[PDB]
Amino acid sequence: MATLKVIGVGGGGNNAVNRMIDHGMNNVEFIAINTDGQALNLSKAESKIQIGEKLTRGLGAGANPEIGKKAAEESREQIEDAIQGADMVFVTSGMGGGTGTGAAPVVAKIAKEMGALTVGVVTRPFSFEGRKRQTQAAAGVEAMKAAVDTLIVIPNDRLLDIVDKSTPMMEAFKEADNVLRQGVQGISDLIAVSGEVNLDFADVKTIMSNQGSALMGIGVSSGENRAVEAAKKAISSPLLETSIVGAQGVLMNITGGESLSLFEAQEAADIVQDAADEDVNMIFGTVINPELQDEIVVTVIATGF
Ligand SMILES: Nc1nc2c(ncn2[C@@H]2O[C@H](COP(=O)(O)OP(=O)(O)O)[C@@H](O)[C@H]2O)c(=O)[nH]1
Ligand code: BEF
Ligand SMILES: [K+]
Ligand SMILES: [Mn+2]
Repeated sequence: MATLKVIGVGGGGNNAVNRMIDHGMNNVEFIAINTDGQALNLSKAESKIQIGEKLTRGLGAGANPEIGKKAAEESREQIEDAIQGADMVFVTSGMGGGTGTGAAPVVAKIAKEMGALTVGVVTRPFSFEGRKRQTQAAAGVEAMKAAVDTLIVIPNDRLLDIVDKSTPMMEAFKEADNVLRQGVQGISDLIAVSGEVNLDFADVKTIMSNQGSALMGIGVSSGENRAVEAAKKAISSPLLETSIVGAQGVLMNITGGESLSLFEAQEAADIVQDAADEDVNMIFGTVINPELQDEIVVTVIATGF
């Protein structure tokens, strides 16, 4: 089977990896990468890589992205060996600081040059962190786009749209982690289960390779109108920079029980074509899971904007 690895780069990246291991997630290998040895010693990841020990002496990059870049380059062979064998690599990082901003594009490039399908999932900083953080982050975002196959960007300011005045900050951060966690889970399930209309990792590659911005979403629903509601959920995250409008390629999977109807499959497909507003390259699949009764799940991967 294809092997999927998730790499957290810098403090936010390593936080996401820890929170996803906590949630449980298997068939996925985790790798934590950082300059900061204090933070890295707390990582729950099976594979830990301290970069730039010489440059930083176990500290972080002190918000200098050039030091994160030089720290990754210096540790290229330890990064290659941790990646080796991966068919797909998800590189997650908070843009704007020193280590994620500088090192995450180098990790991505190493992954892509070793043959993995390479997906970045990165955050931009909150506005309240100031203009410079934001400018450094935008330079990181540009570097990541040049190095990955597909990029998903999560503006942290979007978390302010889904909290109330009391929502704990750690709960907000878990919501942003879901973008990555559901993407990865979605792909993992699409590879593992055999569908009636079967999708596989060759279809993932066709839709995601060398294709810029991406959306990855899962939607689940029941009852009346379940296929439309699940498909609208899959494509409508309030956390994303890139909405599905304009998508040129789509991978879409519908999973349901024995009651799944042809009519409802068509309805869900049309939701995604309409929101696309394009002459799309759609690869459609279907799985019948008899353990499902009233539930239907729609998975969507959209690219090509
Ligand atoms: N959503 C989220 N954003 C984070 C988290 N950790 C840090 N950030 C954000 O990520 C940016 C970089 O901070 P950090 O990863 O700690 O810097 P680094 O260790 O030098 O790479 C910050 O400016 C914050 O916007 C987190 O756990 N979740
Ligand atoms: F904390 Be990051 F390395 F600047
Ligand atoms: K499959
Ligand atoms: Mn740090």
